[PDB]
Formats: sequence, C-alpha cells, structure tokens
Amino acid sequence: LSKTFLNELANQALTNPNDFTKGEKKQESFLLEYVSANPTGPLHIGHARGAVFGDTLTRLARHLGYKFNTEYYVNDAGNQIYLLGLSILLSVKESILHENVEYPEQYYKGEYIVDLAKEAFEKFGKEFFSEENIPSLADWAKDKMLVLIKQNLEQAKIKIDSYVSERSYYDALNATLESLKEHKGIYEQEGKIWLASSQKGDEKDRVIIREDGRGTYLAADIVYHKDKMSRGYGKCINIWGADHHGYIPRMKAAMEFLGFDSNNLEIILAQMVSLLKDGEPYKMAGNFILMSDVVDEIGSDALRYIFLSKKCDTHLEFDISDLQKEDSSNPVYYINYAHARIHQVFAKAGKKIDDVMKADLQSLNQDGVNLLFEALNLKAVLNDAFEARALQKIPDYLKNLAANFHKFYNENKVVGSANENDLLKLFSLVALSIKTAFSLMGIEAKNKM
Repeated sequence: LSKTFLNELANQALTNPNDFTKGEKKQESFLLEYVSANPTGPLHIGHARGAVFGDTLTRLARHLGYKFNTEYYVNDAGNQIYLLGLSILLSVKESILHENVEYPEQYYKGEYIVDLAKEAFEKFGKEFFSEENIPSLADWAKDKMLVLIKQNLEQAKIKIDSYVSERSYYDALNATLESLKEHKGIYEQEGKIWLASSQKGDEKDRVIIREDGRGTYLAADIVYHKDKMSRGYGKCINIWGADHHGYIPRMKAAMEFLGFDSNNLEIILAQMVSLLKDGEPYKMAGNFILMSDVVDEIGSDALRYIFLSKKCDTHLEFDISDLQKEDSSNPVYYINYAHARIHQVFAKAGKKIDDVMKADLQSLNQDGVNLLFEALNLKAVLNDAFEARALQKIPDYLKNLAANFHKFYNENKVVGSANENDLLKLFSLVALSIKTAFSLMGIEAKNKM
C-alpha cells in the first residue's frame, strides 16, 4: 500500500474531522416508518431491535447524504384507546378509592397504570371518575403515554421526526376505496367490501369494509400507506416484527391496486431477541419486560450495541452479565478503551492532534499501515452497510479495529520514540473512526474510563 496516498487521505480526514466519511448529497430519498407502538403503555423490550435498527439506519442514511425521513404511526382511535381509559378508571377505583371492582379478561395493569391513575385523580378530581368520562380519560391518557414512549426512545438516543394520528385518516377512507376501484381492486360480496389481493399474489382475498359499514385494520393500514407512498419519496421502508411475514403480500397487492410499484415498499423484518442474565432468561410491576427497565440496567450504549450486533432477520441471544467484564467479551468497554487509550497517550506526550499533523506516516511498519488502512476503510464499510441494510457491519468493523489497535499499541512504544508523531497521528485517525462509527450508533466515545 502507498503510505504517501494514505497519508494524504489521513490529512483530509483530520483537517475536517466532522466531514470524515460523510457522503455528498444523494438522489434517492426515503421514508422510514418504524416502532409505531400503541400509545397504551411504555415500550416493551420486543420493540427495541426495530427501534435501534431504524435509528441507526436513519443516522447512517443522513451521514451518507441521503434524504431520509422518519415517522411513527399512532393508533389513537377511540375504539383502540378505550381500554386504556377503562383501565385507569378501574385502578382509580381500587387503589385510590378502595372499592371492590369487576375486572374484564383483557385490561392494562402495572406500576405505570397506578402512577397515571394518581396523575388522573389529581388533575380531574373524584367527581370525574364515571363510565361516561372514559374516552375523555383515554384521550388525556394516550397523550401522556405518547409522552412516555417519546422519552423511552430518548433514553435510547432515539428521536422520530413525525408522529401521525390514526384519527386524521377517517376522512381519507373514501378516496382509498375510489382509487382501489379505479384499478379494479375491490368488490362486494356477502354485504362486505373485499380487496381482490389474490389477483396480485396474496394467499386469499381480504375484508376492507365489514358488514357493519366499518373499515378493518387492513383498510386503515392501506389508507395510511396510500398517503406515505404518494409523498414523493424514492422508497418507503417499514420495519416489522418477523412474525408479520404473512402480512407482506396483502400490503404489496394493495399498493399495486393503488397504481404504485410495490417494489418501492421495502419491508425489513426484525427478529426475536433472547435476553439472558447468568445463563438464565431475563425476568423480574408488570407482565411484560420494559425497554426502560433494560436501559436502566445495562445503559444506552449497551442497548445500542447489542441490538445492532447481528443480522436483523436472524435470532439474537445475549447474556447481559458479559457487560461486567473488562476485556474483549465486553465490546462496548473494549472499543471505548481503545479510544480512551489514545486520548491518554496524547496527554502523556503533552501534545494535541494538530501538533502531529505534519507527520507523513512513512516510518509505519506493516502493522501500522494495516491499522491506517483499517481506519480509513470506514467510508467503504458505511456505504456497504447502508446499501445491503447490514447494520451489524458497523459493530463488526469497530470490534476488529479496537482489537487491532490494542494489539498494535501493546507492541509499540510511543512517547519518547523517534517516530512519536507518526504513531500519534495514526492513533488520532483510529480515534476518529471509533468516534464517527460510534456516533452513528448513538454512542458517544469516551476520552476517559
């Protein structure tokens, strides 16, 4: 490899560190809709992989110069959020008002439900709490839960750019039906309006409008997707749970019956995650494991690492006891340790990264040149990771780069040596790749351990 050439690349990277590996403005634009959990509680742990994957995808797309929007769909219909209003009323009655109450077979319970009930009782007063005020309670509640969900996401360094309401699509149903008919996608049978999805590769035809006159969940989903796909984006991306694979053909069929090319709807499937502690499955104030509880225990960086660390449609198993170790087996520690080790050697040498810029890297041994190449190779990795949707290439890159750095620095004396500046400049570039790649994972690199 040409050290002269790589040194020039090193100089370009280090002169404008914030622009290192950033791509020029791209032509293809995207709309990602992800997470989209019901506003009826805090995020469960099963939402974490989709959330972590989507935010990393977003950060990566933006870094590479793609126009990339994010959106969350709020299932906030009165009929959807009624049970949440019901459940708060019931826990006001039993935990605050102390009466014996009838409980249905499906209801929301937990520490969050009793805290919100205490918030409800303080805001509305005792008088309010009757069956007629349930949807007034549910509206207030679902807004509080959406605030909760937003901060659940913020805890994991995730912000979504647009939250959209189901309720704002009640007027949009007719235009969907019409557009579907204009492509011969709908028909009446047995008092119901059906989508002819089996004419477009689905297993069987599907109900759009019930005999009741009401739209189905599928109808609502089609309406929303019609809006998303007619917004001018190059592609719409969804992240769905892997158990929703059978739902793909009916949605593609619907999009074809709306005049859209269904290849412009990309479905990414997020597979199940197994969390372990001490070899046993993770467990514990609720019947579900909360994303919040896991972030409380392991921290944000660990969540952002673990949930990105294996191919999205493959099963991920991780033991959280590994985060107690301070070696190769705790990759967040180990990668951060590489970055911190560089920061410390610069302090030991009494130098800033601008003092070593003038070095030309010509004295680097083969191990140093490999590490230099590896540092600069981030650009290739990031572009490849985006285009293949293989985000686990980012942790993989970082793992190997930290390993190789650590091994290099163990075997090479720096401060006081005749090529101190060459080695420091090398190190400054390794630190930059660690910091850059980590930031796209929503992790800030540590200067000190």
